[PDB]
Amino acid sequence: VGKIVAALNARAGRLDVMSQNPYNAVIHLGHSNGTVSLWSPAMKEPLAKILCHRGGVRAVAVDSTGTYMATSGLDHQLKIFDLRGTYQPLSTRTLPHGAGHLAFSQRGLLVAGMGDVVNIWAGQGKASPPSLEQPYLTHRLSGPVHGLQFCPF
Amino acid sequence: KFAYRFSNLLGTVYRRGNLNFTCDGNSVISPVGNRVTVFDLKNNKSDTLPLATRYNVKCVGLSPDGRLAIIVDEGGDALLVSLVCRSVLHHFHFKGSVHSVSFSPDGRKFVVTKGNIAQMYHAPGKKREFNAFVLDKTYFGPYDETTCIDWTDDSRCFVVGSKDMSTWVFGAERWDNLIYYALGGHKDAIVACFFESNSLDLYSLSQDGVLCMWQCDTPPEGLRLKPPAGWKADLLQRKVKYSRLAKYFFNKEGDFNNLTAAAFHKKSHLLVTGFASGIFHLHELPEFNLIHSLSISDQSIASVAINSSGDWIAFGCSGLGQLLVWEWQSESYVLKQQGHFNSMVALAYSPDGQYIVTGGDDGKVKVWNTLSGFCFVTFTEHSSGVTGVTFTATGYVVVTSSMDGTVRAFDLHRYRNFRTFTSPRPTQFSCVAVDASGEIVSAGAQDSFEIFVWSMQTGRLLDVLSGHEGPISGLCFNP
Amino acid sequence: EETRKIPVPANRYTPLKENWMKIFTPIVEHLGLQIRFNLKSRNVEIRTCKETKDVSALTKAADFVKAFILGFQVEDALALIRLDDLFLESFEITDVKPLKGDHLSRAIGRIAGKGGKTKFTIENVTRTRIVLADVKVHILGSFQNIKMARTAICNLILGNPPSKVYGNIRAVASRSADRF
Amino acid sequence: LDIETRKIVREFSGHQGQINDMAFSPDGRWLISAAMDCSIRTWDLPSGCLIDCFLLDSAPLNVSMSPTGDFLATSHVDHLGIYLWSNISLYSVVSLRPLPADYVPSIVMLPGTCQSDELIEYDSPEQLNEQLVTLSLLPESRWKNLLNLDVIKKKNKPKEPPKVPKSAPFFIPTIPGLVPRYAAPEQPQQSKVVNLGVLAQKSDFCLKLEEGLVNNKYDTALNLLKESGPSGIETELRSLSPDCGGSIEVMQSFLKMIGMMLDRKRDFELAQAYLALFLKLHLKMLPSEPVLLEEITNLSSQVEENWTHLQSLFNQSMCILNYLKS
Amino acid sequence: EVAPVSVSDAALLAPEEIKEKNKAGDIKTAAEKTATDKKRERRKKKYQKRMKIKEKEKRRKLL
Amino acid sequence: SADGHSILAGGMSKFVCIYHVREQILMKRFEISCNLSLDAMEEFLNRRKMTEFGNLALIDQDAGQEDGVAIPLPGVRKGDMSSRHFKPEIRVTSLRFSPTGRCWAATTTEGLLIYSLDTRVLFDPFELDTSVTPGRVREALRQQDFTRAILMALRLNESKLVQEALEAVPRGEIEVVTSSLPELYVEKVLEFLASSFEVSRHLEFYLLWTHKLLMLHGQKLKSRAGTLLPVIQFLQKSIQRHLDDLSKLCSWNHYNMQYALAVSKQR
Amino acid sequence: RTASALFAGFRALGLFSNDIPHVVRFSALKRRFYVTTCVGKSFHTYDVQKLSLVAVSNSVPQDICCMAADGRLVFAAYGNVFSAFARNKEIVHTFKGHKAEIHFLQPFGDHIISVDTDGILIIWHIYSEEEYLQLTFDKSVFKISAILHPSTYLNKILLGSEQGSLQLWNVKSNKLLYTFPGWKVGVTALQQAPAVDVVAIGLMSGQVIIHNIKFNETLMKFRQDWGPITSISFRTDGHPVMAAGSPCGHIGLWDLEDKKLINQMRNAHSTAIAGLTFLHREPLLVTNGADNALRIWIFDGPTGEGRLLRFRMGHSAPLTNIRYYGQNGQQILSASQDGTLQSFSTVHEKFNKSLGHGLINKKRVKRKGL
Repeated sequence: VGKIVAALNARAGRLDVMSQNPYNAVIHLGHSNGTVSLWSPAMKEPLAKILCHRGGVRAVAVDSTGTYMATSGLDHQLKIFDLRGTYQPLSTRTLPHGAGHLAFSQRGLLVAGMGDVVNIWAGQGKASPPSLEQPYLTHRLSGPVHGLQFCPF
Repeated sequence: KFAYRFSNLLGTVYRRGNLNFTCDGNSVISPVGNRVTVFDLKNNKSDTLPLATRYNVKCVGLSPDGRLAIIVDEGGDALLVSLVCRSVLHHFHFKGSVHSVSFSPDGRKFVVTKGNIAQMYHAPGKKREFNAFVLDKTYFGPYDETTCIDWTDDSRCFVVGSKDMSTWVFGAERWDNLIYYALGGHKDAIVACFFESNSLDLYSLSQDGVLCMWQCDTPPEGLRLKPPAGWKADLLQRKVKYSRLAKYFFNKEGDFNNLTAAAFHKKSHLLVTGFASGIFHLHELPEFNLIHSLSISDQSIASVAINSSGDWIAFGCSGLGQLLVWEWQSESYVLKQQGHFNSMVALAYSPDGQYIVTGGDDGKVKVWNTLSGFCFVTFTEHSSGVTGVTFTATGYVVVTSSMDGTVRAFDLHRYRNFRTFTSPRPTQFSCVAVDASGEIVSAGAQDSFEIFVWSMQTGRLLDVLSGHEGPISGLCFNP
Repeated sequence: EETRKIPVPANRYTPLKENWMKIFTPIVEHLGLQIRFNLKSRNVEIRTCKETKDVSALTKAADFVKAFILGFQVEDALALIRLDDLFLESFEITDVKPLKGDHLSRAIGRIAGKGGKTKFTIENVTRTRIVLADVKVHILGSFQNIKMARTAICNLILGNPPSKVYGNIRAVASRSADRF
Repeated sequence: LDIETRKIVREFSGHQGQINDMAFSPDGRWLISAAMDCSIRTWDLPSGCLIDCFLLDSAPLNVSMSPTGDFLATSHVDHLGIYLWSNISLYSVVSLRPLPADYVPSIVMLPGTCQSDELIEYDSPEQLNEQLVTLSLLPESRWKNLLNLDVIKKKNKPKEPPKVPKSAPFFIPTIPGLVPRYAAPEQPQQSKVVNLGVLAQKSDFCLKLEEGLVNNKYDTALNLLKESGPSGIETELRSLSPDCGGSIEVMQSFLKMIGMMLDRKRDFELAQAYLALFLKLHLKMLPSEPVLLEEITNLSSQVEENWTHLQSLFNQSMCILNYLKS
Repeated sequence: EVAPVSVSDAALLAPEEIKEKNKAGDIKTAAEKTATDKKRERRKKKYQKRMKIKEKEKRRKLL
Repeated sequence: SADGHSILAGGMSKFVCIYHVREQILMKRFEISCNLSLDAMEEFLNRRKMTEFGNLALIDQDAGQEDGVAIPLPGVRKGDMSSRHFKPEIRVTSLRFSPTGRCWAATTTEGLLIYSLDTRVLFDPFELDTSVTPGRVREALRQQDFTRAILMALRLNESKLVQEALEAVPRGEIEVVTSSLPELYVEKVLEFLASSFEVSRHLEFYLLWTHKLLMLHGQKLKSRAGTLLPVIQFLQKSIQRHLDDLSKLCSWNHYNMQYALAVSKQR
Repeated sequence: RTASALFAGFRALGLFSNDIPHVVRFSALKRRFYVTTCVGKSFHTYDVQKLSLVAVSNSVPQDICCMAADGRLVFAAYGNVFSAFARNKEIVHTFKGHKAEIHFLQPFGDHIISVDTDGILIIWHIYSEEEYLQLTFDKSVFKISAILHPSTYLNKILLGSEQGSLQLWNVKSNKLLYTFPGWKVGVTALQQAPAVDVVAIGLMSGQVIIHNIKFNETLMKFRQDWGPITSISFRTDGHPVMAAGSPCGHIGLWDLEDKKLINQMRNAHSTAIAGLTFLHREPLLVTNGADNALRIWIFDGPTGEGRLLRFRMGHSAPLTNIRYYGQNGQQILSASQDGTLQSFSTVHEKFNKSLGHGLINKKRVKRKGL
């Protein structure tokens, strides 16, 4: 139509980490507090706040099915959350460098971009989150990573 | 015949960079755009160093002994200079932009923070080589750009603040109990971070305005060197914890005043903090007691420094280029100068050659003393910009023309604006000329295209000269 | 383990009991010393222990407890612990001039002033704390301030009218802290 | 030779081979010549003597000096590159010494690796002669503002006083100062509660004056007076008063100090400035005590005879210069 | 502005401002005033009234 | 310039040009600043910063304008609200030369620049000869032949030699040296004395020197007063400086003591 | 003590290459190759991507005679002492204990092998600087003229002699494994072929011999009549091409598959070829010489015709006149016997420029080239 339906004040300072859930259609916001806020255009207040990190969160990504949530923070921890009513961290792993960006494919693979190096974690995915025990593929870029996305098909 | 050399750069006292006091504490080192000036408060003197650079100076680091200094521009070019001989010793080129440079108190090492890393180099030696500095070690901790450096008094460990809302403490040598450690607890950029007199106890300051206390269970002498291993072992064969006690807010809730500069004196346990509103606060740290606070200017306070003794605190304001040295105990100024950038448009000499009058677009008329290097009187009667200034031939009288439509005369005996000349028709003046006798004052206009001539003693309009077509370029009386 | 005991007069017994928490608190937690108040001997006892980490704490503990007995208020005396530079200086009034009876009484009156204004005025300008115990005067502050007060007190005793004493001290007390 | 006057001004000899090239320093005070004897010689034009000579492995073909003077560039007979030599006089102080004309450099310098009546310099004495009046070169601010201290200092204070919280405690840390006005602060684990007569009661300046009258020597007192600033000077002179605890005997020693300074006729402006500050402070008390008046009688005689001689010389010089202007 | 030394010393006020002076520069008592001086003061006082009346009338006409 | 033999010109450049007026040539070019953080400093802009779509200066412009404080306004040439404020163009706004003649000043975008006479810049002897050397100067000083030593040291223009020559002369022989001194060297000696008063401890020695030369040669210098204005003014201001503060202090002592010496009588 | 009082040497300007051959070095943390060339008493490092200077080393008292590189460090020899350079700028380790000049340096893991003039071969641990092993060879019988460590060989080095014999040695066991009778001409170059057991041997007569050292057979032979074999390199980009240099400045390209001469590059350098190396898995050849030139050749044209891709060049003849140009002083004008005028910058070599040759009828030069 070409009209602005909603304009919401997050009241959390600068906003730089954002993602959506394709299944849920809600918007995820990362903050320096370590909390992620769920937003919808109808409400003037966030749907929910989830504390995920002991420091500031810099990346967030969710799967296509809407079941799992992947976040990374300044505490050098990679976290996987179950969004289906439980909101508990299923897996935890400490990283040497910091994962600036995260992404999910349609088959459940997770890629983290740390500096100039990308790492992909693979799991069976049959009603299970990706396995953070050992990465699937690695690659070194010419420069530091500034964006990641999987081609759809 | 024409043998002249540059002597000093008047009109500017601070453009950008960090302020520093010398080792003895009597003089202050200030970056002025391209160059560096030392102000000797002890002897009331200003001296611009002969060295010049390609770009504006961003970082100035002083060796503890007071002999050496490192001056780095925005582009990354660095100069090693001797303060005693006032000559540039050597050149160097850091690959990337450096946020700050700091010498260890012992004087054998120094740290350069650039990009996301901090590089530790040895101090320059007596030996002369093509490469000035030998790189020793590199640390790659933070997510984002590093900002500030501080050293422990024992020179065993150092701390670096970063843009990634965390502070990283590293060791000068590989300590088995401490290789590196990270501290969070902030929701904004780190501006400054300090150490105690004889401990690893530290403070962290955020751009939001939060001060955080951190404590370790290990005394500085508790640091122990790592067990030897690798290839040294083959030759010979032939952790600490941190806790947060306190968190303090420099602002009331609902107020957003960004902390822009901070400085801390260890022996007196004194913190001085300057904010974006142009105010600064003094505190005594372990109990956090506000001594007194001042408002300096409307612009933000860019850099803050304190001398070794702790009496004097230096403030720089980049908005108007203001330099201010403040004695907290005597609650008085020892130095306070201000000069706007690119404002200067006018010049004249006193008949003796002893004083200089200058006018600017800002509208202030400033008289400087050539020997001292400081302006000693400023007149603010003019509202708009000053177009031209001049001196009378005999007396200590200065005549000024402005876009206000006024020509004003000032005396140096009583410091008052005794005479003002204006046209019967509203016009703005571009230049002024006075007779050698001094009885005649003349001015020219942008638009009325005619010269107005007034009597000095009478103060009335003698005559209007017409005949020119177009604006008047300039006027001058035959001597 | 070594100890020192200092006396307390009967006129300071009740403030010592009113404030015994306030004096007890810092010594045990900060200076790590064990204290007892002996009822029979009327003395305050301070000792070291295994938890005592520094040796200078014993000296500062004595000065802290001593000053309160002199009539100094509690955190004013507590400053002696956190600041080393402070001293307190003690003299009787008869040292400067031998005065007997009414002349001695008039000397005390000049020092305090009508309503204590004179003593309070020197307190503000010379940047010190003063108590007046009969023929005995006690002053607390920093070294340049201690000398500044004692001269002002000295001139008052030996017959100078208060007006000139105010004038001379304020002029010289301005130029203590400029530092060159 | 001089171009304007067409006459020979200097003659230089000592090369043992054909000269290949010559160059001048930017100021023109140094002549550098390269010869086939593999030596480069530097000549000082104002004195006309050889000051530097160093040997090379290969003969230098060309020599050139930088316009800024930082580097010297040379080329050699068979080499393919240009070699730079840094002039160390810019980054360090060097004392020129006259080398003998018939000098051969034994040591060779590799090109690319980093590693008398003749001389011209003079040092002025402290005093040319005893009767000749001399002034010291202390900074102007230390002594010119002694008579105007009070008005200057209040202008330094801000228009709006600092905001001081009421909840702030009474005691704050203290910074003692650049110079110790009092010699001794305390007599490691000693007590800080002490009776009177233990701490110092006399300024280090005051102590020297008492010793000064005994031996008629005041130089030590004169030295402490000349580092402390105008704020420090006013305190010491004010503290000299009997009300401030300085004996009347001590002022006599101070007055003999001033008479001693005018007798030597050195440090003339300090003697005038110090005496003037003393006169302002204690002029009311001065006439009463007869001991001080006889010192003033001698001081008044000395100042009038000194000033009249200089004031006359100043006045005749100025009137002639004004006459030339008209 | 702030400096540790002062350039020029002055009262900041012209001496006539502290103490106003007459045109002649001298003051005379009524007893010592002569005949001509009394006539002169009568002349100027009448002169002041005359021109003042003209100014009041001119202001009235403008109003 | 004060003598008028040279002219200085400046404008939209980093260079100040000094021309000889009679020969109509450029004597010298001075580089006011070498800062490359100011616009228009170099004739050819760097090829490195070019891309396909140009140098893209607006991005760096906005990075500069992130300073805040005000808001940029379109079309303002100068000021805080000017778009081109972080990197102002280089300009020599004004030039002036001291009436004294030992320095000159310029108002530029960098600030106020002062250039002063320095002996180290150029070696400018007057009348050289093979006999003229400091060794002969010190020799003539040793044989007490003061006039010849002073003259030959004046033929050199090194200030330390004439300083040593003048300070070696004892008092009482000053008038003989002044009388023996010819007319041409009088201006040189006056210029050296004027330079000396600033940095010499021996004020009244040089005051006696100046008094003698003036009192002998004033009538002759009056005829040639027009060409000597830059020198005389110089000398005057130096002789002024010390004088004034002495006139402030000694009198403040003198009369005051007499007032006390008055009171001692009245009781 | 110092010969001068007013002056001291700082640096050299305009020099890029000398007789000492270049080395090609790969780097860790940076997927790029670097080439290091000796320049008098120092050495320079350039990226091979664009021939841009990245570092300049500190000076050493004597002229560098031999150089080696092992990725982590750069080894340089001067006189009878050789040192190790870290960060391409400064020395961290020096090794003393040789009484004669060193001509050969072989990096061997954490150890370094140095060969003297008289015939002493000593293995040194780099960090501890101690001497692991000392071996001597009779100068009359066996004078070492070439050294090679074959790939995938455990503690084995190959030694060549001027007499013409070859000896295979094991450093760990300190015994002579085998002696190759070889050929009577004498060995001048040893190079590892792109095979597990195959090496290339150059001879003084101009003959290149491809030999298998395990079973002692000669696969093929090539001969050039231009003098001794200076250097040999192998192309590994999927084309079997071998290049051999000559003191005349010519380079011969030989096809290993068909055992024939592909093409010859004549006057690649005016002076003798010092070192030539094919970049790994690349169709690029890196050559330097005594004419102060470092050049890159690309074999991408039809019929394998090499063409000049990049070069960093200075004056190739002794200088005649040099003069400072400009009052700023950042450039010097220089003239040489090669008939060219050039300007050398005193702040950075990126501002160096050449004014060309002296030529009448410039328009004819456009048509035919120089």
